[PDB]
Amino acid sequence: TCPFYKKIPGTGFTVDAFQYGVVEGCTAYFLTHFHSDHYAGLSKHFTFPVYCSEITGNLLKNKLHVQEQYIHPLPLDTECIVNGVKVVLLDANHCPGAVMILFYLPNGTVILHTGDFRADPSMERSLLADQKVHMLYLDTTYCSPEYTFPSQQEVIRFAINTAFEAVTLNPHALVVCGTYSIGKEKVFLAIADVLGSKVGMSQEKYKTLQCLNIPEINSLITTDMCSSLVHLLPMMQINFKGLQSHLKKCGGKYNQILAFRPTGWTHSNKFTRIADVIPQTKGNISIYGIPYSEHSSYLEMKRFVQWLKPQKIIPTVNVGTWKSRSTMEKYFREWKLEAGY
Ligand code: NI
Repeated sequence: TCPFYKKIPGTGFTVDAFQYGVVEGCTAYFLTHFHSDHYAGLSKHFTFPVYCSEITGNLLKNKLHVQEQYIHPLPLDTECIVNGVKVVLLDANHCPGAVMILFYLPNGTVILHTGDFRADPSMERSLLADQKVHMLYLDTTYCSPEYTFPSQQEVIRFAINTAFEAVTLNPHALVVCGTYSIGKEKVFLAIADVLGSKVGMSQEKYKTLQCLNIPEINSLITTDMCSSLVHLLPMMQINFKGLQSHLKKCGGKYNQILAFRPTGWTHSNKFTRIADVIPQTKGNISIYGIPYSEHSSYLEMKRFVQWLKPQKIIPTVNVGTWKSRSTMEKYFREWKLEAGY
């Protein structure tokens, strides 16, 4: 059964609710982004209207085989009427094709559903600026002050400089980057660009990337692993055993691996600056964990909410325990008392 925080009151709409069977009273199913916890349940046999971004719709059609007649892509930053209700999709600064959804209810209530997002001050000048929001359905993944991490630009600077130094010292070094979903493509594209290489990967991953409307992508990626010195592998293979094994396969072309694991937050964030990050090493293999996040830090979240001044907050993440829920509700009240709304 579909939980309440996936339903939009006063509509026939649900958000990211594909794993509950036919939801009683739902006339349109919205999908915020192509991540498995959110799309769980979609397939070629789905026969209800799905509303999403263009990029999400490419992935539904080519990866899950959903039939074209049930895919309804909407442009961003554009007022659209869906089953008699005005909606707008906004960029969520999450993975490719990820959106927030603004719903303008027939009774005058305005609801923002963030999906998964990384709040940014640029959002304070979107179509959000133009009216009041009553209810906020909020990605609370990192809603606690211990969760700090650097900007995406500082992390990519660290990665490019690390990779370029290593391969200039040793032209026979291979760089490997882990992946298990869409998102974080800047990691591997930036390093390949500094090295003058395409990124090599499996056919299944090349197919996924070809659905993303990234400019000039044919110039940056390839399935010919032999011609590439940046390889993508599944995140589970980024360990000493899996990397030793991969290095065998390259036929003595390479004699060293430098590998990156873009994680979210890890507790090494509480003590160490990005400048100070060191790898784990074993022999001719080094593994860097880099804190590249596509979710808001605690401070980015707080700034967005204090700017928006919603009348009510509904968390969408960490809702399964009473301790989490009580912690989140305490921070929400702090933020409201500090800002005065
Ligand atoms: Ni996500």
